[PDB]
Amino acid sequence: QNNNEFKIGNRSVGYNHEPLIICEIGINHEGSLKTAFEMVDAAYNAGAEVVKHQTHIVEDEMSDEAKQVIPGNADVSIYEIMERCALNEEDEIKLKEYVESKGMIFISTPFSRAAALRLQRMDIPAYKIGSGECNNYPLIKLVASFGKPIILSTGMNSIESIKKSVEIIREAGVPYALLHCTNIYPTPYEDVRLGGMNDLSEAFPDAIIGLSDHTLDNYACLGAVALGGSILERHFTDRMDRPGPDIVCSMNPDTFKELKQGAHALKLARGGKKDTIIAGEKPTKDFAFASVVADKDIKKGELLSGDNLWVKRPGNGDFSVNEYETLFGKVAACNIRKGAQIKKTDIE
Amino acid sequence: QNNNEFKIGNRSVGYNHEPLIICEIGINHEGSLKTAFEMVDAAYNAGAEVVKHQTHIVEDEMSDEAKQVIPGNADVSIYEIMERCALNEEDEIKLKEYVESKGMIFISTPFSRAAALRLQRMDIPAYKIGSGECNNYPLIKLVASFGKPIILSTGMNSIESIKKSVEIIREAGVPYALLHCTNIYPTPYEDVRLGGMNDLSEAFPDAIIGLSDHTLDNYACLGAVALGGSILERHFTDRMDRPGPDIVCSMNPDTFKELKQGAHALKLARGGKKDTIIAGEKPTKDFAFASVVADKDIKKGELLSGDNLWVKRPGNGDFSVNEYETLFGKVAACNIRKGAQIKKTDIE
Ligand SMILES: [Mn+2]
Ligand SMILES: [Mn+2]
Repeated sequence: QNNNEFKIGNRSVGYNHEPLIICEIGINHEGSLKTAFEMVDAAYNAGAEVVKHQTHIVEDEMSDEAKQVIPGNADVSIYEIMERCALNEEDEIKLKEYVESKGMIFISTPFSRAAALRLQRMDIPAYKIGSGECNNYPLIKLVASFGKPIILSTGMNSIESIKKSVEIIREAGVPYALLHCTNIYPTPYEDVRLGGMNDLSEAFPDAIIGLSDHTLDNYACLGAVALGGSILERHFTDRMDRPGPDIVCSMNPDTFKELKQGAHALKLARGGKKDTIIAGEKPTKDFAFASVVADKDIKKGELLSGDNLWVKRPGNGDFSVNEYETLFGKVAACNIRKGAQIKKTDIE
Repeated sequence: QNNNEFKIGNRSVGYNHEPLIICEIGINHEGSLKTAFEMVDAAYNAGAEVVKHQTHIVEDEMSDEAKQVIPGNADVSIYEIMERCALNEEDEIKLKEYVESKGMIFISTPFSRAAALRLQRMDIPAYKIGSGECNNYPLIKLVASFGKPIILSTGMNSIESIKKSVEIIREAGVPYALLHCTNIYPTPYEDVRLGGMNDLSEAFPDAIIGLSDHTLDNYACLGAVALGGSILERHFTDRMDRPGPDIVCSMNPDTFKELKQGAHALKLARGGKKDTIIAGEKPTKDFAFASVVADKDIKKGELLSGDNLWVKRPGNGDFSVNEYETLFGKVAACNIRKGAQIKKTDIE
């Protein structure tokens, strides 16, 4: 598709690089640092390159009205969920060091101004902005002024609303990625609309394109890689029997490994051009292509025609099936045996 | 992508229909009708809709030169392989009835004029033309005059060489499909070039598009579905420990089931548009979007500014984050408490 790219630390991202899978532990640790470490361990052992957290500072993230609104995948207020799962600054700093001590990249999604400022102090290599904040222009202006690349999910937002955020990002001069997304825990296959990735790349040609996903399996993400996706995102848990509203659509070590393997295979198979010559096909072309042969015993002097000529494998004959009709009208320079390949010396 | 379509018997094929998986037993039965039936049974029990055979009449398919050429995946001449695996007319008729007795569709790839005529007598619902015969124009003219839809693989052929075959097909007035393909047993991921499907659809807008595959797994085909493929083809065997040159890249009942499941999921997830409104996202939009709030206690009379205003979740406030800046300059109609959502009655 394109040659756009940028780096998250020492990791290059873009169409011409290996797709990057972001393992979002998010709020899956339910506020326990111990659980968070067990999930970081599972990600590390599964071969993850990036672990993504969610930075929640409830007071700066939402007003009192949030204590009265229930999310689609929960039974209590969003305020109660975030307050229950939120890690204080101290613990989050410990989580970042822990992930890095494992040789992995740590990034986190900020949901507020205070969160963004905390992450800037921690000096993360890139900032993720969720679909909920894709239209929070003032917050995006703040994050872009940090000087690091931005990864923006675009669920729940139209191309036009997104253009305002991208304009702000360009103005700041930092590279960015746009992840197509559908924000429903979980998301049915029918609502995915992988075509959205194309719409985004067409509208924003300088953007790295990817997919953030909330379906129950790897199919959507694998399709995203086939279409040209460079960044894949799925919630991640060490085991499926963990409690939590996001566990339902989370991938686990086993499913992460499958996704990584499939993404690699599709990275290799995607794109390319129809007319490209594949050397490995040579031996097949040599025996599978047809050559012109006598379909009847032809006496010297007789004229060749579509009545006494036909075509058969292999393709080493003097005349290819492509020249079949050009032999019509020619005269046999000698007797031609039925079934024999017509050779140049066979025509006067 | 498009609304092109046609029927293979009572089965509709096209972008707006469920992708069709063709199970190619081909020469996997090694010339044994008993083995062929065991493979047909395995396909049936796995849920296959179509079983594809290969019709070999060695004398009309190749000249004596073929007894001296070895294919890439074999150690003996192509003539010896075909002669060893070929089913006579009697047995092939029995195979067709057997497949149909199982409620499945039977089609077969012809490799010669004699093969095409035999299949016409059997009256198959559609004709498959392999990549080896994609450039065999005289043979294609013969098959097109039969009046049934044609499925043409295009491996080893450039867009220009393919246009000659398509012209012949249109001239005959029958619907057709173009399958991208790479003819190497097996095919590495890197040689797949899924982009070839796009090239084909762009060049031939009236063609149903699909993929014929020879890789070691389902990844290539799943990627093809994500891109818009309507027909998938893989060699098929009842078990992987069967002898034969094509068994290496064949799928088996278990892998067929996985492909069918994935193709279904990707049929649902592919395409669509970014701007489409997903009803299921409503509850998320209501709590995730931000509203304007007082960032400072504002005394009546004071002017609102980016210094004493900010934005926070949820999205039920009188002023959305989109209107943040429009409040700059307004005058507080009364005292505004820090953290409170700015309401219409809050400004004079
Ligand atoms: Mn998510
Ligand atoms: Mn094949």
